[PDB]
Amino acid sequence: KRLATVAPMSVYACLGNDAAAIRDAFLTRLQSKIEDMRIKVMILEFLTVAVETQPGLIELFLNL
Amino acid sequence: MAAAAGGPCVRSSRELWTILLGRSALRELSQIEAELNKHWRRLLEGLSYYKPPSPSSAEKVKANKDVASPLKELGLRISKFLGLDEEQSVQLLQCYLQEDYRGTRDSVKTVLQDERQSQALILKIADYYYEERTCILRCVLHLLTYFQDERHPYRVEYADCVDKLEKELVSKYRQQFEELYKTEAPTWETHGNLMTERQVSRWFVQCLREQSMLLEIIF
Repeated sequence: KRLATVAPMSVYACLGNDAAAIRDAFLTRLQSKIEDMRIKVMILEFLTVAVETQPGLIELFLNL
Repeated sequence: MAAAAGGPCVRSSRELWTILLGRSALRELSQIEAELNKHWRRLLEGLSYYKPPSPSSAEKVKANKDVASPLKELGLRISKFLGLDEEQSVQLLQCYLQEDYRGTRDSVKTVLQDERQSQALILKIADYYYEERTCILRCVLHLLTYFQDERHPYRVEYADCVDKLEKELVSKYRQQFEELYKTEAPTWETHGNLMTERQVSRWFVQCLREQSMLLEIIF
C-alpha cells in the first residue's frame, strides 16, 4: 500500500495477471478465518489506496 | 454447500496449529474456541482422525455429499491412494478453498503454472494430506501444553481432578509411534509417478514430524 501511494504505477502489470488475481483473493480471505480486527483493517487500507491510485488494480478487485 | 459457497471455511489442521502456535494468543479466541470445545473425539483417539475407509464411512460420504460430482472424483481417488476414509478424504480435498495459497506458493515465473492440470492438482492434494497429518499431531501437542498451563474448559471432566483420562493419553499416543516408524515406505496403494523426489521427502518429513510431536505430548 505504501508503495502504491507514493508510487502510483501499475502494480498489476508487473505482478502478472494470475498473481494479482490470486493475491486479491487472499485479501478477502485475509479477513475471513480468524476475524481479526487488524486483518480487516489491512484489507480495507490496501484496497482503498488501490482504488484511489487509479484503475489498474481496481478493476481486478471486483472481478472474480 | 456452505463450504463450497465459501461462507464457511473449514478449519484445516494447519490453521488449527497456527492458532495454537506458541506466539499465537489472539487467534485462539474465536472460532477455534468452538472447535476445541467440539465433542468430536478426534483428540481422544488420534487414529480415528485418519481412519481407514469403511463402509460406514462410505455411507456417510454419500450422505454427506449429494451436492456435487466433481469434488467427489478427487476425494475418492485420494481416499484410494492413501487408504484414508472417504469422508476425511473429502475434507482434505475440501481444502480446495486454499487454492489462492497454492498459486502464490508456486515457483517464480519461469513457468506460468500448470496448476489446472489434474496431475498437478492431485500432487497438491497429497501435499494437503501430508500437511494435515503432520499438523494434526502438531496441534494436539501444543493443545496439551496449552492446557497443562491452566485452562479449565477443554479439560472438563478435568477440573482440579483425578487424572484417569488424561493419563490414558500417554499409552495411546505411544502406540501411534509404531505407525509412524512403519511409514519407512510409502503405501504402494498409491499410483506411480506420484512419487516424485519432492513427495518422497515430504512423506518422510511427515513421518518424523508426527513422531516428534507425539513424543512431545507423551513426555
